[PDB]
Amino acid sequence: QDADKLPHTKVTLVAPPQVHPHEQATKSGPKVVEFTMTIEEKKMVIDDKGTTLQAMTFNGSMPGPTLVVHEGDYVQLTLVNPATNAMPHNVDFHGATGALGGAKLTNVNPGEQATLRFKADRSGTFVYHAAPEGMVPWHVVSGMSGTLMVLPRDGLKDPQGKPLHYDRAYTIGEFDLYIPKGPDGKYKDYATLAESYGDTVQVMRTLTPSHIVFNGKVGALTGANALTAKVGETVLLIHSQANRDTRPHLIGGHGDWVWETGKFANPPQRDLETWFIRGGSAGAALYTFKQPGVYAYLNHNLIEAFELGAAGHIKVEGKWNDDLMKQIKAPAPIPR
Amino acid sequence: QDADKLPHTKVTLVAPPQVHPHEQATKSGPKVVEFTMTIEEKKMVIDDKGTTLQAMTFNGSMPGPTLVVHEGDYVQLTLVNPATNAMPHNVDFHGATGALGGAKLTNVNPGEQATLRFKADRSGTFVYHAAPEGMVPWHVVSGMSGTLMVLPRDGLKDPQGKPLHYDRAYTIGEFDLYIPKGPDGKYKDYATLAESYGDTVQVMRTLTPSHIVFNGKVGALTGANALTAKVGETVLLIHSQANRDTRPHLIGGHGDWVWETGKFANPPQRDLETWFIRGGSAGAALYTFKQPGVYAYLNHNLIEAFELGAAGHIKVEGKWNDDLMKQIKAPAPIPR
Amino acid sequence: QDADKLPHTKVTLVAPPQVHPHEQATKSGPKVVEFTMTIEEKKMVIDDKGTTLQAMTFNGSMPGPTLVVHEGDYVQLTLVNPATNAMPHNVDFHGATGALGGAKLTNVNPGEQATLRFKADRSGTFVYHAAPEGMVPWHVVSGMSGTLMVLPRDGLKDPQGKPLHYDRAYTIGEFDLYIPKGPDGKYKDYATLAESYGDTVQVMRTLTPSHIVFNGKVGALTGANALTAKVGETVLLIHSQANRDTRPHLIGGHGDWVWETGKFANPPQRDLETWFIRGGSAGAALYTFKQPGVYAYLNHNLIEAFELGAAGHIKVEGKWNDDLMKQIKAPAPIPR
Ligand SMILES: [Zn+2]
Ligand SMILES: [Zn+2]
Ligand SMILES: [Zn+2]
Ligand SMILES: [Zn+2]
Ligand SMILES: [Zn+2]
Ligand SMILES: [Zn+2]
Ligand SMILES: [Zn+2]
Ligand SMILES: [Zn+2]
Ligand SMILES: [Zn+2]
Repeated sequence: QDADKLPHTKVTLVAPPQVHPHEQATKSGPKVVEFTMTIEEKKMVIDDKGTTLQAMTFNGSMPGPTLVVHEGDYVQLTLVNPATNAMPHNVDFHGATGALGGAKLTNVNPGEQATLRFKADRSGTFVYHAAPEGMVPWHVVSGMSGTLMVLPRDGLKDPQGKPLHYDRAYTIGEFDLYIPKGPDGKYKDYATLAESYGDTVQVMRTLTPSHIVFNGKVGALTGANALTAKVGETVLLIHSQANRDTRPHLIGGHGDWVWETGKFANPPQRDLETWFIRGGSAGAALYTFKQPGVYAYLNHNLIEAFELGAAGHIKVEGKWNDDLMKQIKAPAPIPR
Repeated sequence: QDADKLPHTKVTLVAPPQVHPHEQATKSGPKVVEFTMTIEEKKMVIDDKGTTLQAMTFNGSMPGPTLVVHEGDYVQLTLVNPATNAMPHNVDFHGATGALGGAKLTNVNPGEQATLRFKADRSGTFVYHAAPEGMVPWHVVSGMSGTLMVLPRDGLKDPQGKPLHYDRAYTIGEFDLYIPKGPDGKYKDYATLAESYGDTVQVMRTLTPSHIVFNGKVGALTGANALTAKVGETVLLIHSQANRDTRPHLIGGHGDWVWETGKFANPPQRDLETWFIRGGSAGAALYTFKQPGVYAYLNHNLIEAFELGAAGHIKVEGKWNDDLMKQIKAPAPIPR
Repeated sequence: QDADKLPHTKVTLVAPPQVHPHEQATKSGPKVVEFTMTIEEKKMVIDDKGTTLQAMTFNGSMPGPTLVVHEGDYVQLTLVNPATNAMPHNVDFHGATGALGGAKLTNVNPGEQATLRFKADRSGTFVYHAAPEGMVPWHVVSGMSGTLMVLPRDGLKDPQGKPLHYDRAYTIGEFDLYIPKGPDGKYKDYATLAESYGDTVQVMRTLTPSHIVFNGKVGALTGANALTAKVGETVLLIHSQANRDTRPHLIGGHGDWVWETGKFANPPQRDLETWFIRGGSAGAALYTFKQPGVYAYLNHNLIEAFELGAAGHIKVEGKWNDDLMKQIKAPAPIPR
């Protein structure tokens, strides 16, 4: 079909880690699916000792919201760069074909907006990210990425073609941050975004992040903001990393079905302990909970997880199953 | 089946790089398979210039021993933390479901033991490692990991379902070490384990290991301690890395059949030159030797292998095959 | 067949990024395919601010040329080390079986040559690299690697066994470089190759490259030296990394069919955004261009690409397709 002859629909985005309401399998034919995002540059507190980032975001969040369409839909995005921002921006969709992912067609200075349409002709989770000429890595590592999910029109399938469902989807964006320090050994705090640029590029070139965070801060997905589920529920965990490799793992769980390269026309792998998201990609895992409790979902470079920030929690309600795991003898003195 | 109604069997563990005797395909029904491991904290010499590590081990070795069961068995582990140790420990099995892999059910202070049972309901090689609250990466990088192998009850299979066998299994645990240096540029030697903690965490956060070793020391699997095989024999090479990515390679060989993500319900890949073990996982490769000689088995970041320690040897007996490789002209002067 | 009873053919190599003329599917039976390469040590300018590398090359280029054979052929290489070089060299073929990949049979001092034959019995892209005893990583990171491609005799196939073709092949070798700096913060320039050794090894052990380049220099595959193609053409992109992981990506394109582990008896994955080449391997991707313009082909650690050098261009001729991507509204003032 010709996109100019198709019906249009408008989607209201939601903030991560939620994903906007959508169908899995659908009876709908292809549509032009309209979205809007507004860029917001802002200073953000990223850890528990007051460190700040001169951040750059789509729609005020790290990651930007997840956009969901079905294969054969057209994505039509209006990208807005308000006059209160300092820098030019654009967007590169890995799900799109041509013009550097759309980056060449979406160059917006502060005070400007643009609208891009592209055919979502390949199923999968795909990164989108800013890519302004001459300062591409800086905008990405400062927060400008998220995920486009293009579902098969018949929903997700296992390697034999059997249907797979999820009850809840969550989106996790992992961000390798490069916060400079001064000669006093303290992280720098900058009054403006432009002031932070040359110091940050120097840290970037060391390839050693100061922090690695989920969803914008150490501990973002913990406490009141933990992910939630129940025994018997199947969750889809979408994981994006626009710049650097990561290795997701659910402590005390598994990836039941995982597309680590994130492309749903390929058969998934089952029973994974840890999977691998290549820098510059998004992947997806399904898991059905069988035990209650508080799980950790983390990057299994455990230094990156526990020392630098790349870890969250999932609080799961339900009945403990002693067939799967039982404490036979609690900790007690060693017999002599 | 209900584990409380099943027969029990006890396994005697052996030290790496060997793997305790086991069946591949079996006619046995499911069992409760009992194991015991005793934690040993100890100072270890890890290189040829006298550098020491304040190490932490399962059963006195790096890696801990490999535990082998079949899918549908229950693993029942007694974990002992003698009063001669300084730190609390526990164990997280990636092969297990619930309670942070069993970590929440196995918290043993010095002087204590505990017994955990879990269903091994997924086939594959899976990491196990210590994970005490608040100091998880330190115990892992100090030596506390090994592998659980859960074999399919019908043995290993290729992508078309044809049977695959091994004649010998070897287990290789690769350890990224973070040994601090003092202001004199020498590696530090500590009188106690606790003394080493804060200096080590600082090195860990740089994400740059001082050493990367197989099986506890530079050169551990060389000389008298080389792996061995013969032409015509098929070996299974189990490779674990609980914290950091690695890329195994057999110089002058291949991975005939490789499960790089380590999960036997997925079809393996064939003819690999180099495979990839995600940090936080164990994988497995089969190879049938066709040429005699001394092979190297290494991490193919060659700096990590040759400069930092991530390399071993395999000495293979048998008849040279000129059909596979022949020296046509030995080194000699260039003609003019 | 017995190689001594087969017909011989001689191939004239070409310089990267081209690949010598070859058939995909062939009616030919197996042959002994003869090649010659001459080692050249030379100082090379690797960036736009005059930094030099004391380099080591096969046939004067980084990477060495790509050698193409079909499965069941024998590769017969004459390796020449002229008396104008300073160091001993050899070659390790990951496509070969035995004698450390051929390294033990090809030890050539300056003034010597040797000839090696091996059976190419496994299909795929395979790294070859120098591996002289005691200085293996130094020769590799200084430039001594390239690719052997062993095509299936029936050409490339998709996961269902349907034929796949390419119209043009390009070879990209990615090199992590370790250029020392002096106490003045400037990169060192050395008068001889041997002078550079101890300083370079120290940088290598930090695991942080100073530069990461395609094909021997920052910008090597840009400007007049950009790759080229047309809409409707299918290209094969061969990517080698002998020492360190990389994550190839085509901006505004995809990997239509990708063998990321590089072994053609395994089914490829489709629709990839970014793929993963393990250090010590070569992989291959097919893409059919659908839009004209200048694409970037890069390592999607964007710091590694844009700050350190791991990026090239592909200039593609043809007709823009608004069905795939259209600018609906060009950048303009935000409405109030
Ligand atoms: Zn319309
Ligand atoms: Zn459900
Ligand atoms: Zn990108
Ligand atoms: Zn019992
Ligand atoms: Zn055998
Ligand atoms: Zn773990
Ligand atoms: Zn002949
Ligand atoms: Zn064509
Ligand atoms: Zn090699």
